[PDB]
Formats: sequence, C-alpha cells, structure tokens
Amino acid sequence: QSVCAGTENKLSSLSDLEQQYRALRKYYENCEVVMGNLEITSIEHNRDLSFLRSVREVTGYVLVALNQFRYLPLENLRIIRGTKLYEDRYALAIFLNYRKDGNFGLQELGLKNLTEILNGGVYVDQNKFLCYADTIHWQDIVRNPWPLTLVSSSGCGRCHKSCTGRCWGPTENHCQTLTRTVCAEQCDGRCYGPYVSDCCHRECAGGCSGPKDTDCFACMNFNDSGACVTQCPQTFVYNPTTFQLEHNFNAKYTYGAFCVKKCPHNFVVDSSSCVRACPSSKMEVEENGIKMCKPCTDICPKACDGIGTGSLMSAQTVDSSNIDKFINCTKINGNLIFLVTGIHGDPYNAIEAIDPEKLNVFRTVREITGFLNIQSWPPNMTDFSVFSNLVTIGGRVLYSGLSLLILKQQGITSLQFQSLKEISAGNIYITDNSNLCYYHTINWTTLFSTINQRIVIRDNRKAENCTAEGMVCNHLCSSDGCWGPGPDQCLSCRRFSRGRICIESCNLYDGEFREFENGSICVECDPQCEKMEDGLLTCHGPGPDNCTKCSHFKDGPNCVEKCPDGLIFKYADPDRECHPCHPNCTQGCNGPTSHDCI
Amino acid sequence: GHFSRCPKQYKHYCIKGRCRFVVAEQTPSCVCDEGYIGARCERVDLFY
Amino acid sequence: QVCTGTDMKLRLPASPETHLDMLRHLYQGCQVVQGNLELTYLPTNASLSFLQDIQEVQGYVLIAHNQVRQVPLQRLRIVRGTQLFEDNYALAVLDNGGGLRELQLRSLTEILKGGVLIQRNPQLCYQDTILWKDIFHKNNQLALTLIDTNRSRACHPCSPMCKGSRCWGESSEDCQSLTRTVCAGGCARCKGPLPTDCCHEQCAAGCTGPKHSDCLACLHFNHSGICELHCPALVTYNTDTFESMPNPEGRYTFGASCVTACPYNYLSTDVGSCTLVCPLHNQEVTAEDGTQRCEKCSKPCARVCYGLGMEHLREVRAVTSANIQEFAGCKKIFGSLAFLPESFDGDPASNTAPLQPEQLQVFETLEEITGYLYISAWPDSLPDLSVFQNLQVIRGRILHNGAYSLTLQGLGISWLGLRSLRELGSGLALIHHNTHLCFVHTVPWDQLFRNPHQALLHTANRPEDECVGEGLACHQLCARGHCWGPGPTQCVNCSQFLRGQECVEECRVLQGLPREYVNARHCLPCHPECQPQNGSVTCFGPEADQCVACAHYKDPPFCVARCPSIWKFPDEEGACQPCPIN
Ligand SMILES: *[C@@H]1O[C@H](CO)[C@@H](O[C@@H]2O[C@H](CO)[C@@H](O[C@@H]3O[C@H](CO[C@H]4O[C@H](CO)[C@@H](O)[C@H](O)[C@@H]4O)[C@@H](O)[C@H](O[C@H]4O[C@H](CO)[C@@H](O)[C@H](O)[C@@H]4O)[C@@H]3O)[C@H](O)[C@H]2NC(C)=O)[C@H](O)[C@H]1NC(C)=O
Ligand SMILES: *[C@@H]1O[C@H](CO)[C@@H](O[C@@H]2O[C@H](CO)[C@@H](O[C@@H]3O[C@H](CO)[C@@H](O)[C@H](O[C@H]4O[C@H](CO)[C@@H](O)[C@H](O)[C@@H]4O)[C@@H]3O)[C@H](O)[C@H]2NC(C)=O)[C@H](O)[C@H]1NC(C)=O
Ligand SMILES: *[C@@H]1O[C@H](CO)[C@@H](O[C@@H]2O[C@H](CO)[C@@H](O[C@@H]3O[C@H](CO[C@H]4O[C@H](CO)[C@@H](O)[C@H](O)[C@@H]4O)[C@@H](O)[C@H](O)[C@@H]3O)[C@H](O)[C@H]2NC(C)=O)[C@H](O)[C@H]1NC(C)=O
Ligand SMILES: *[C@@H]1O[C@H](CO)[C@@H](O[C@@H]2O[C@H](CO)[C@@H](O[C@@H]3O[C@H](CO)[C@@H](O)[C@H](O)[C@@H]3O)[C@H](O)[C@H]2NC(C)=O)[C@H](O)[C@H]1NC(C)=O
Ligand SMILES: *[C@@H]1O[C@H](CO)[C@@H](O[C@@H]2O[C@H](CO)[C@@H](O[C@@H]3O[C@H](CO)[C@@H](O)[C@H](O)[C@@H]3O)[C@H](O)[C@H]2NC(C)=O)[C@H](O)[C@H]1NC(C)=O
Ligand SMILES: *[C@@H]1O[C@H](CO)[C@@H](O[C@@H]2O[C@H](CO)[C@@H](O[C@@H]3O[C@H](CO)[C@@H](O)[C@H](O)[C@@H]3O)[C@H](O)[C@H]2NC(C)=O)[C@H](O)[C@H]1NC(C)=O
Ligand SMILES: *[C@@H]1O[C@H](CO)[C@@H](O[C@@H]2O[C@H](CO)[C@@H](O[C@@H]3O[C@H](CO)[C@@H](O)[C@H](O)[C@@H]3O)[C@H](O)[C@H]2NC(C)=O)[C@H](O)[C@H]1NC(C)=O
Ligand SMILES: *[C@@H]1O[C@H](CO)[C@@H](O[C@@H]2O[C@H](CO)[C@@H](O[C@@H]3O[C@H](CO)[C@@H](O)[C@H](O)[C@@H]3O)[C@H](O)[C@H]2NC(C)=O)[C@H](O)[C@H]1NC(C)=O
Ligand SMILES: *[C@@H]1O[C@H](CO)[C@@H](O[C@@H]2O[C@H](CO)[C@@H](O)[C@H](O)[C@H]2NC(C)=O)[C@H](O)[C@H]1NC(C)=O
Ligand SMILES: *[C@@H]1O[C@H](CO)[C@@H](O[C@@H]2O[C@H](CO)[C@@H](O)[C@H](O)[C@H]2NC(C)=O)[C@H](O)[C@H]1NC(C)=O
Ligand SMILES: *[C@@H]1O[C@H](CO)[C@@H](O)[C@H](O)[C@H]1NC(C)=O
Ligand SMILES: *[C@@H]1O[C@H](CO)[C@@H](O)[C@H](O)[C@H]1NC(C)=O
Ligand SMILES: *[C@@H]1O[C@H](CO)[C@@H](O)[C@H](O)[C@H]1NC(C)=O
Repeated sequence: QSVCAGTENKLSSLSDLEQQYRALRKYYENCEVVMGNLEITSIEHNRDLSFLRSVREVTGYVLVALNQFRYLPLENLRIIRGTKLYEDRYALAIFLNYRKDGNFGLQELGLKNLTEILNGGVYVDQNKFLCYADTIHWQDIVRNPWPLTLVSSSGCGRCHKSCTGRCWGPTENHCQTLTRTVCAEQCDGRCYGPYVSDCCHRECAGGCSGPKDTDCFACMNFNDSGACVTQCPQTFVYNPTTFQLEHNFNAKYTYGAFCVKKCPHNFVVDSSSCVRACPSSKMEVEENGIKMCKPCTDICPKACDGIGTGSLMSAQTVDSSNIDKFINCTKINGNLIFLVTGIHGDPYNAIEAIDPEKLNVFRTVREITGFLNIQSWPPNMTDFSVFSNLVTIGGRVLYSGLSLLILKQQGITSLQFQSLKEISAGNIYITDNSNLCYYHTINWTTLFSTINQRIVIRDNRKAENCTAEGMVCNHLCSSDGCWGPGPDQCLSCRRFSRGRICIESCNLYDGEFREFENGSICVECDPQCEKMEDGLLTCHGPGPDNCTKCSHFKDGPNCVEKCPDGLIFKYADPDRECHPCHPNCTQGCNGPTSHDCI
Repeated sequence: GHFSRCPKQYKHYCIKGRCRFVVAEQTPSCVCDEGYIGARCERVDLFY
Repeated sequence: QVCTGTDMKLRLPASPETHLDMLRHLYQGCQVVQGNLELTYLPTNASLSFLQDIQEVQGYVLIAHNQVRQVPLQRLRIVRGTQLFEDNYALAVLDNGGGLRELQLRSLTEILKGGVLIQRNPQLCYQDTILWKDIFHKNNQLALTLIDTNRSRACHPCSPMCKGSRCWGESSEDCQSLTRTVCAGGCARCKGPLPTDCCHEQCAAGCTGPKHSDCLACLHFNHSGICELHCPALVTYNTDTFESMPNPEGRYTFGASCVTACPYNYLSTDVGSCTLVCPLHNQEVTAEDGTQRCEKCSKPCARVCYGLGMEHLREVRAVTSANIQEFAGCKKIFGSLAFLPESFDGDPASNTAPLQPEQLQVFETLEEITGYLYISAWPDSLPDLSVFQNLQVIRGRILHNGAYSLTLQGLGISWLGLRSLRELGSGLALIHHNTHLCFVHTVPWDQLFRNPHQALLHTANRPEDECVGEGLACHQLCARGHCWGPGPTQCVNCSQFLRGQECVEECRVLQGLPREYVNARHCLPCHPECQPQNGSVTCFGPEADQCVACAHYKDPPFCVARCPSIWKFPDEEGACQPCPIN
C-alpha cells in the first residue's frame, strides 16, 4: 500500500539545502502512508513539492516549520493518528514559515480532505504571510477536546458567501465540511448530513459515503478486508442463550492494524494474534516449524531488555550505564545498537564511555530478536571477539529494510563470528570499512532465510589489494564462509571438523585420545577400552560397545575396566567377562560356587 | 533570522554538527555535518 | 435480581402443593428471567404479586391452563424469544378458562423473533385489539399472529380516550402506545411522530432520550446502564508495537450483560466470558478459594468422566446395567445422574438388566456432580443412599425440569445419609412422598444453600412428631441437634471428638484399651512400641519422636521390636547398645 518511514529529526537538518530537498523526495515521493512522523522543513520557494500529494495518512505527528514556499500540496491528507506528538503535546504543528527580512513564506494550507486527529493538540502561532489561520472549527477535527489550538496575514477575505466561517483558503473549494458538530442527537460517530437517516457507522473515521462499516474513508481500530472493526474474527463465539463458548469457522489473526489469514513466519502466533515477543507469563515454543507460545507451567527462560523495549524505552544505544543490564543474558528482546554517544560517552548527559572490557557482558548472548546497528566501536577492538558465539539475529524488527548495518568501522580488520549461521529476515548494508579484509569471502545466500533478501557492499578495503599483500583464507576452509585467519574462523570446511575447529584428519588410529567419524564430524570414544596400532580403527562409535579392542574384561555387549561388584555380588575374571556370584556370597565373593563366599 | 548562538548548557547538545538556538520558539536545534542525521546529528545517513 | 425458568412447556407440576412456593422463591424480587418464562396451571386467586418485577425474558413467555383472572406483568418491556414455544412462538396464551380476563401487558414493546399465538380462552377480552406489527422488530418481522376471537364473554369498548381502539384491558390506562409505525424516520423504535424522536441504533422498546444511555431495553449487551455491542476484552492488542497486554478497562461477558466478575457457580474463561462448560482442550482449575477457571492443556488432556446429558450420553434416559460401569472409580462427573423406574427394574425390549446394589458401588469415589441428582426409584433393601456417602458438592449447572438440583420422589428410604455433602451450589431441593424418611427436619439446609432464590420444598414425607414419636431422632453428642440419620455416625459436627466416622465423648488416653493421643477433634493410638504408661506424652503422639517410654528394645531415638543386627543388643534398662560381635 505504498508505506514509507518518516525522518524523525524535529527542527535539525543537513548543512546542504539541496540534499535536504532530495532526501525529502527519497523518503516521501509517491508514498501514501507515513510510518512515524511526517516532517516537512526548510524548503525554499524555488523547489516543487507535488510528490507529497499522494499522502493519505500519518501515524505520528505532522510538522511543518521554517519554509519559504507559498502552498502546502497536502490536499489528500485525511487523518493524523497521533501515536507520537511534537514536544509530547501537539499532533499537528505549522509555524514560522517565512523570511524575517523579506516577502517569502507560506500563504495557503490546502488540506481539502483533512477531517480528523485522533490524539494530541494543534499548534499554529506565528506565520507572517499565512492567510485563513483563524476561522476554522477545530472542534470538528479534534476527537478529544481540551477546553492547545493556538492561532495568531489578515484581511484575506472568505472562501465563499455560502461558507459561514468554515474556511482555510480564498475559494469555495477551501471550505471546512463539518462531520461531528453537525449531526443527529442519536449519533455516536460522524455524519454525511444533518439527519438521523444520513449518519454513518461507529468505527468509521474521516467521514463516510454510506451507513455501512465498509463505506468509510478511514478506520478506527482494525481493517477487516475493507470493513472498519473493533476486533478481528476470533477462534470462538460466545452464545448468550446457553452460557457456552462455541468454536468459530472464519477466525483470523489480529496483526498490526489488520486482520489476516496467514501470520508472518518470524512472529509468535498466539491463539488469535501475531506479536514481536510473547508476554512474560507465557513460554515461547516451536511445533512443526511454527513459532508460538504456551502458559509458563515449567521453569521458563527469560529474554533481556533491548534498546527501545522493556525498561530501555528511552535508550538510543548501549551506554556505560545500561550495559550492566546484559550480564547473565542469552537472548535480547529488542534491538542492539552502538551509537557514537553510547561508545564515546555523551558530555551533554551524565553518561560516560564504555571500557572495552565491559563489552564482555554480551559473550553469553545467542539470539537478538531485533536488528544490529553498529556505527561505533572501541579503537583497538579489531574483530568481534564479543558475540563470536551469536547464533541468529532479527526477523521481527528491522532498521528501515536492514537486519545488519555496519558503517565506517576503521579499527576492524576481520569479523570472526563462529556461531552466526542464519538471519531470520532483512537486508545487509556494509560500507566504508577501509581496513576490513574478509568481507568478500562470504556466500550470503547461505545466511539469508529467503531468496528475496539482498546485501550492499561498497567503499571497504579493496579485496584484491588485501589478498595479494594482506590477509588470506585458510587452506582447509571452503569458498563459502571464510571470515578470518585460522581454521577456527571458517563457517564451512572441507574434510573434517571438531566443534568450532577444522582439521585435515581425525584421531581414529593414532593419538593419546581416539575418535569415530561421520562425513565431516569426529567425536571421541570411551577411553576405558584399548588403543589400536598400525592404522587400525580403535572404535565404531561413542562407547565401550563400539571399541574394536578391550584391554580388560567385558560385561555382556561392552568393554569394562572395573566390574560393578557388591551391588548382591557379581565377580569378574581379568581376561573375558563379569559373572554373577553364588547366592550365599553376602560378605565378599571369589567365584560362582558355594566355597567362593566370604 | 529566527535563531542565534546556543546558551552555555548546550555546549555539547549536538554531536558532529553546528549547534544553533531558535529564539522564536526558545528551542535548540543543530545543522548536521555531511553524512549525519538525527535531532543531535548522532547518526549516519544510509542514503549518502 | 437475576432468576431462571423451568422450560417444561405444558407438563403438569411434579408437586402441585409446592408449585406456587417454587414460583415465588425463583421470581420474587428479580428483574431478568434467563431462559423461558412459564406460568402454567395456576389455581383460582393465586398470589402472583411477586411477578410484578419482571422486565425482560430471554426465552418465550407461556401462560397456559390457569384459573387466575389477571397476571401482574405490566412492567414486562421485552421478550428476546431465543427459544420458541413449539419452535414457533415467543408469546403463547392457551386454554386459560373463571379464566384470564385481560392481558394487562402495558409496557410490552418488543418481540425480536418468533410469532405470537392465542387460542381457546373464553373469558379473555381484547385479543384482537393490539397492533402486533408495532411490537415486532423490523429486521425479523416474524408475525405469524394466529388469533381466536371465539370468546363467551361480551367485550366493552376498551376506552373513551383511545383514538385507535387498541388496548390491553378494560381501563383508560390500557391503551397501546405505538413506537414504530407512527414516526417520520426509518428507526426501529422512536418516542414520538417527529424526525427528532428517533432514539438510537442499539436501543429497543423506545427510550427516555436520544443516547445509548436512555434505552428502555437494549440490543447486544447492557454495560453498567449504557447499551453496548460487545463487552470490553480482558486483553488488548497494541496495533503500533505489535504486542498483547492486559486491558485496564477489560470485562467479562455474561448472557445479556457485561460484568467485572462472574457469579459463584460460573466457570471463567480467559477470552472474556463466563460459561457452564469448559472449552475443548482445557482443565477446570480452582485457582482461588470460592472460584473456578479454565486453563489450556500443555499436553493431551486426561479422560473426562461424563454423566447424563453430555457427549455420548445426551440421549440416555437414566443410568442402567448397560452403562453403570462408565462411572467406575470417577471422582468428578461431567453431567447429571438419574435413577428412575426401569433403572432398577428391567427393560426386556432392549435386553437390559436392572441395576444391582453391587453395581451402585462405582460411585464410592465420587465427590462432585456438575449437574443434578434425580432419584425416583431405589431398592427396598437399602434404607439410605450410602452408595453416595462421599459426595461433597452438587453444582446445579444442569437442573431437573430446569429448577431442581436434588430431587427425591416417593423412595423407600428410612434416612438420607450422605454425610460428606457440604454444598448445593445452585438449584432447588425437592423432597416429597418419601414415606419412611424423617431426618429431613434435622438437616442444616441453611448451611448447604449458596444463593438467594434458593430453598427446600417438601410434602408427604413422614411427619416429624409421628416419627420422632418413636424416639427416632438426632444424636445428642453433635451439631446442636443436626443429623443425617440415626446414631453418632450420622452426626454433622461432633461437640467432643470423632473416632473414625463416630462422634465419641472420650479420647481414650489413659483407659485400659490401647491408649490414644489427642488431636483437635480426633483420637488415635500410640505406635505399638510406645509404652502405655499413665503420663500424657509417654506413649502418645502421631510420631515415634513423642514415644519417650519404651516397652522393649529401646533404640535411643525410638522404641523398636528388636535391636538391629553394626550389631546392637538390649542393656540392663532395656535399651539397644553396640555388640562386641558383628
Ligand atoms: C550472573 O549473576 C550472578 C548473580 O545472580 C553473579 O554472581 C555469582 O557469580 C559467581 C562467580 O561467577 C557464580 O559462581 C560461583 O562463584 C563462587 C564464588 O564464591 C562465593 O560463593 C560460594 C558459594 O558456595 C561461597 O562458598 C564463597 O564463600 C563465596 O561467597 C565459586 O565458589 C563457585 O565455583 C568454585 O567453587 C565451587 C565450590 O563447590 C567449586 O565446585 C568450583 O569448581 C569452583 O572452584 C562458582 O564459580 C555464582 O553462582 C553467582 N551467584 C549467584 C547467586 O548466581 C554471576 O557472576 C553472573 N554471571 C556472569 C557470567 O556474570
Ligand atoms: C480528496 O477529496 C476528493 C473530493 O474532494 C475525494 O473524492 C474522490 O474523487 C475521486 C475522483 O475524483 C473518486 O474516484 C472514483 O473512481 C472510481 C473508479 O476508479 C469511480 O467509479 C468513482 O465514481 C463514482 O463513485 C464514487 C464513490 O466513491 C464517487 O465519489 C464519484 O463521485 C462517482 O459517483 C469515482 O470517480 C473517489 O471515489 C472520491 N472519493 C470517494 C471515496 O468518494 C478524495 O477521495 C479525497 N482523497 C482522499 C483523502 O481520499
Ligand atoms: C556405537 O556405534 C554405532 C554405530 O557404529 C551406533 O549405532 C547404532 O545405534 C542404534 C540405535 O541406538 C542401535 O540399535 C538399533 O538400530 C537399528 C537401526 O536403526 C537406526 O536407524 C533408525 C532410523 O533413523 C533409528 O531410529 C535408530 O535409532 C538407528 O539409528 C534399529 O532398527 C533398531 O531398532 C535399534 O535401535 C545399533 O545397534 C547401533 N549400532 C551398533 C552398536 O551395532 C551405536 O549407538 C553406538 N553405541 C553407543 C554407545 O551409542
Ligand atoms: C482496508 O484494506 C484494504 C486492503 O486489504 C484496502 O484496499 C486497498 O487499498 C489500497 C491502498 O493503497 C489500494 O491500492 C491502490 O491501488 C491502485 C491501483 O490502481 C494504485 O493506483 C494506488 O497507488 C494504490 O496502490 C487497493 O487498490 C485497495 N484494494 C481494493 C480491493 O480496494 C482498503 O483501502 C483498506 N481500508 C481502509 C479504510 O484503510
Ligand atoms: C553459494 O550458495 C548457493 C546457495 O545459497 C549455492 O547454490 C546452490 O548450489 C547447489 C549445488 O549445485 C544447487 O543444488 C543442486 O545443484 C545441481 C547441480 O550441481 C542441480 O542438478 C540440482 O537441481 C540442484 O539445483 C542449488 O540449487 C543452488 N542454489 C541456488 C539458490 O541456486 C552456490 O553453489 C554457492 N556458491 C559457492 C561458490 O559455494
Ligand atoms: C553421526 O551421525 C548421527 C546421525 O546419523 C549423529 O547423531 C544425530 O545428531 C543430531 C544432531 O547433530 C540429532 O538431531 C537432533 O537431535 C535432538 C535430540 O533431542 C532432536 O530433538 C532433534 O529433533 C534432532 O533429531 C540426531 O537425533 C542424532 N541422531 C541419532 C540417531 O541420535 C551423530 O552425532 C554423528 N556423529 C558424529 C561423530 O558426528
Ligand atoms: C442496565 O442494568 C441496570 C441494572 O444492572 C439497570 O439499572 C437498574 O434499574 C432499576 C430500575 O429499572 C433499579 O431498580 C430500582 O431502584 C430504586 C432505587 O431507589 C428502587 O426505588 C426501585 O424499587 C427499584 O429497585 C436498579 O437500582 C438499577 N440498577 C443500577 C445498577 O443502577 C439499567 O436500567 C440497565 N440499562 C439498560 C439500558 O437496560
Ligand atoms: C460445630 O461446627 C463449628 C464450625 O462450624 C465448630 O468450630 C468452632 O469450635 C470452637 C470450639 O468448640 C467454638 O468455640 C470457640 O472455641 C475456642 C477454642 O479455643 C475459644 O477460644 C472461643 O472462645 C470459643 O469458645 C467456635 O465457636 C466454633 N465456631 C463456629 C463457627 O461455630 C464447633 O466446634 C462445632 N460445634 C459443635 C457443637 O459440634
Ligand atoms: C372460530 O369459530 C369459527 C366458526 O364459528 C371457526 O371458523 C370455521 O372454521 C371451520 C373449520 O372447519 C370451517 O369449516 C368454517 O367454514 C368456518 N366458518 C366460517 C364462518 O368461516 C374458526 O375456525 C374458529 N377459530 C379458531 C381460531 O379456532
Ligand atoms: C500406672 O499404670 C500402671 C499400670 O500400667 C499401674 O500399675 C498397676 O498397679 C496395680 C495396683 O493395684 C497393680 O495391681 C499392677 O500390678 C500394676 N501394674 C504394673 C504393670 O506394675 C500404676 O498404678 C499406674 N500409676 C498411677 C499413678 O495410676
Ligand atoms: C584501547 O582503547 C581503550 C578505550 O578505553 C583505552 O583505554 C586504551 O588505551 C586503548 N589501548 C591502546 C593500546 O591504545
Ligand atoms: C595494498 O594496500 C596498501 C595500502 O597502503 C598499498 O600501499 C599497496 O600498494 C597495496 N598493494 C597492492 C598489491 O595493491
Ligand atoms: C376467590 O376469591 C373469591 C372472592 O369473592 C371467592 O368467591 C372464591 O371462592 C375464591 N376462590 C377460592 C378458590 O378460594
């Protein structure tokens, strides 16, 4: 549905005004729904804004500030949901749009279809050249009145003689159409006329075309396939005639703003809803490849707060103060970020830099449910010795389109991740790593979960330059996944391996320890049995029953060094086997017969 | 214009950018150096 | 208050002598009738004033075979008709003939579903007068409306001031007020002819104003005096952060209304509603004292022991020799139990034997029935119901004839027994014709009931003074004179001690027989090794540790039969010491 993300900058901008305009296009050009805020700032009267005409809805606040152009082409903007407010008060804020020492600034607002704000106030205040800032019935637009709405050009006239103070422009097409304050007494919602017979449905937002829950220009609550609804179809229906709960046949997942028939694979299916993590009262489980959750009846594992989740909602980064919360963690619920301010401290705040030794609290983490954003790292941390045992990342939360973001890391020469095998979803962006050597030796379609994932690599250390006179891949490592120097930095080896270590041959017929093998993995056999010489195999598998030779007696199918006598007694000969003792042998045994008992 | 120099309590308000203080709304803001974004210019631009 | 109905159509009362007491206790003081409202076979001059409080009926309204001149339902505003008389009608008035004179349904303003029907009422005037299509609901319009004007009385004009001659009776106040067919707008109900007199989408029966707070009756659910589409869920889903969390405003759905919590006898479900059955793949868990809820099974659920009216037993008449084995060793039964003629007699047509006293032993482990217990036949060899002596709770979720949780009809019982019983969660108790039982008067009924609209009804059981005239009466040791039957084993609560099942006056501590240690209401023997001295600790306690006195071979922590073979031997004081030989 042409969904795009906002800039989230507030008043701050780039030093290059032309790049600021190009970026405004890159973010919002041809978009219909804005995620987070819609921020339109510092654009000169010499640049066209017609690419903003397709925007229908904004989840955050709409901010327009310090511009020089005459008209806002925001004619199709219908609804502002107010999930985030400017200065934590205002959902719409339009101010200071003019040059102090000239004749340039905003004159007309457009917005012909702007009907409602669900949360937050309105800020207008000073706009030197703006006509019709006043004479708007803001109580028909705001759904929650606060008896906010601050207004301060004059003598601009009226839209039309027929529009009785319901105007935000110079023509009859700029007249405010009242949908809440001009209604029947019986209405709970908004109307399409002044009668009880032309009032519309209760979930509908932004005006209506008819009385049906389908006939509506926006929805409160959920979209169920074009119907505005308070709740999606549930797996059960309550029967008030018999006090019974009956099973449904048309149930759907409650998911974001929508009702859907197929939950996203990376999300927990709870019984009728899809969520980024299961609540703390329930344990996350997997059945038949489906990620789901059940009541915590057993001793349940707990995930730790990530950046922007749990007790860290206000955190931008790991920092010298919140790094102490990750000490015993194996899973992080949320994102993992390292900004400049977190790593080198923030002198505006009481936060200090992080000592590289403090980073060791993450050496126990195997899963991160959000994305990895790395923009700063300590000057002498040349590889990721922390997180080397990290298994999987992302799937549920992404940074724009990315699950792994690595920007401008000058101190890094190798990555050295040993356990990182899969990325659940999202793309990869790695650039400006001028000293990083092994980035070209990875077959990334082996790490991606779907054929639709992509990676962008540019401006890092030249691969031919490093290979020729720098660092190269280990002789035993394959063409897929050679992340650093040595046999222990390779994700996929030829011949054999033992855990994280790659080897040319296994200890089957030589060494102070002996092993058995499969196609590429070797494991040690029970040492209580004998070691074979002259190239001969010592064991067929992990036990005294597999050992090919035994230096001691046996017990049934397997080699035994010491016989479990004195259980009941069960003696043994030194050459062949253990045997049961005579029934009278209660205080020692020398054999199976009557004279062997002590 | 609408802004002047940042008050002493904002010496470190902005990182990798030029700090300015908006007089009309009595509110600090920053002009970021090339390749930096965010309210304090605390992040790099992925489209650069 | 909230009350329920019988759902017995035109059948005869089980105990006509208590028929009016049953109706007065179930309905006196209640505003809402759950299920059908049935007022049948009422005698001449019945005191029906307790019915004046009924505002709303969930099922059909049936008035049949009554000799009463009037029935005080003038406040009844709405019939939901969710069950229909003969699967057709939401109101039925049948054979009331000296008979019913006037309907007097002043405030009746809604039939949502199902027809009206009227037949064979020779004394009932003004059938013909009411404009049924104003009372019907627009979206259903199910006005079958069969009528029978062939009355024996002559009707007077209903009122000098009723412009349409449409009335509920002979009074100037009986004139029908119209609420649908007289208004300019398209609204299902309105308060006046004007386009501004429409009151609301969710309101029914008309209104006192234009808001969902003004409704005289309410579609969907009443929440707290405002009329509403659904009761708010207990858990709310966050559409912006994709997470589920408890709802600060969350509520339970309960029949016609929305509540903060459900009544004592209802089973809570986490979806936001209260039911009488637990959804598939869930256990009934008593998480807190006085309540119960459903919880999901983490692995496949255990066997559920079902009774009559549930699953494969839904069409089964009674317990017989063909199905008695299904209850063998059950502690909780999901459903009801019925022991009728042809349960203890035979049924040659289906080749089924009668129940035997040995077969009744399957219920010895039973503690709870999630329904009713109905017994109308029993063996003559059993003077009591001791095969259920361990039954503790009767929930009443399913009631016999829609009203009774416990019913005993004409049995050969000499005393009730059932000493383990402590709760009758819901439903009435009916005891009558039981020609040889008498301890019904000593039972502490006020301790067993849990809700108002709940009572004992009884008649034709052997008279107290005629029966206690034989000295057959409750035991003096116990319970202020409350008993289940004869003797100190049929006591409710011992004033001194309980030994086994018997109330006892003495705790046998220092007597000639095997000496007992004391407990708060109980008495139990020393361990056999503890010496029966006359000192109150010596021999006495629940453990070896109290038995400081030893009869023989004393091991320092406790007296034992023999010193253990490290080998030990008895010394000069009878205590165990290590041997020189091992
Ligand atoms: C996760 O969070 C916990 C807090 O919940 C942190 O705190 C403890 O950290 C220690 C060290 O990592 C954990 O491990 C144990 O530490 C003992 C230290 O001695 C103290 O505790 C013992 C307990 O019996 C006392 O007798 C003693 O007087 C001290 O007060 C070690 O003794 C343990 O191992 C050694 O001793 C045992 C003795 O049987 C030997 O078997 C071992 O071979 C070895 O010689 C052990 O290392 C401790 O469990 C944590 N406590 C709790 C309550 O959880 C953790 O540090 C933190 N984890 C990480 C990774 O940061
Ligand atoms: C912004 O404001 C405008 C009005 O100021 C608002 O109206 C939309 O206009 C367009 C055309 O200009 C309508 O487009 C429809 O297109 C279909 C085919 O694609 C036609 O079949 C429609 O014809 C009829 O039915 C419509 C019923 O929705 C009528 O609106 C129309 O007059 C015809 O009788 C029609 O041309 C579009 O439907 C309307 N909007 C609606 C839903 O009425 C526009 O929607 C506003 N933008 C925003 C914020 O959505
Ligand atoms: C010693 O080394 C052996 C290999 O050299 C190990 O392998 C074998 O393990 C099985 C299972 O424990 C033993 O038992 C039987 O195996 C057969 C074969 O079925 C196999 O495949 C099916 C299908 O996947 C699988 O379900 C089984 O587990 C087996 O892996 C079965 O049909 C029988 O029912 C039975 O399970 C073998 O006897 C055993 N091989 C030997 C020793 O002969 C063996 O496990 C190693 N021992 C130790 C100490 O673990
Ligand atoms: C409720 O959800 C449904 C989808 O399940 C919404 O319907 C769809 O709305 C999208 C909005 O972008 C329409 O896409 C448009 O398609 C035209 C094709 O010519 C394209 O030019 C536009 O750029 C845009 O992509 C889509 O056609 C439409 N689908 C149908 C079948 O109508 C619906 O709008 C939602 N309702 C509300 C109130 O949110
Ligand atoms: C980089 O990794 C990709 C997988 O992400 C490797 O591509 C895969 O190669 C295998 C082996 O050839 C393909 O499987 C089978 O190949 C035979 C031909 O050898 C063919 O007859 C079978 O029908 C089957 O395709 C597999 O399809 C292919 N995957 C994809 C997505 O194309 C690739 O070889 C790796 N490159 C290096 C240098 O290791
Ligand atoms: C030689 O190959 C055998 C298999 O033929 C290896 O044993 C297998 O090890 C895998 C893990 O690498 C086991 O898979 C998983 O096991 C867990 C056990 O709880 C189960 O929950 C998972 O669903 C999955 O099955 C597999 O079961 C196991 N096979 C058997 C038969 O036990 C063996 O380790 C190899 N030896 C060497 C030296 O590498
Ligand atoms: C929603 O249900 C509530 C009850 O839960 C309804 O309110 C109840 O209205 C009755 C009258 O119809 C009240 O009873 C009367 O109270 C006065 C108190 O002085 C007494 O004099 C009368 O004899 C009679 O007992 C009752 O108190 C009241 N309950 C509450 C909780 O206020 C309400 O009408 C229902 N709303 C709809 C739209 O149906
Ligand atoms: C019948 O049942 C009640 C419980 O329903 C029995 O429990 C309670 O027992 C005590 C002792 O007999 C009664 O009196 C109080 O005893 C304590 C003993 O320390 C004393 O401190 C008090 O001053 C008082 O005397 C208590 O009232 C009673 N509670 C109730 C709820 O009745 C009772 O023992 C049984 N009675 C018979 C006659 O079986
Ligand atoms: C009311 O009584 C009349 C007769 O007084 C009944 O109408 C007759 O019904 C019989 C049914 O077999 C017909 O054969 C006659 O032709 C009818 N008579 C007339 C004059 O139409 C009527 O059925 C009774 N009403 C009810 C509801 O029982
Ligand atoms: C403690 O109880 C013992 C019995 O266990 C009493 O001893 C008995 O006393 C009678 C007195 O006539 C003798 O005939 C018996 O031979 C005694 N029995 C034993 C086993 O010695 C003793 O009197 C009791 N003590 C008190 C104070 O009552
Ligand atoms: C490594 O960086 C840390 C950062 O805290 C610093 O303290 C240390 O001096 C650095 N080491 C070297 C050798 O520069
Ligand atoms: C490799 O990189 C260094 C960077 O200083 C450069 O001087 C050298 O010429 C390069 N070598 C090759 C083989 O390109
Ligand atoms: C009903 O009361 C009237 C009062 O006049 C009386 O004549 C009649 O006998 C009464 N009926 C009964 C059954 O008591």
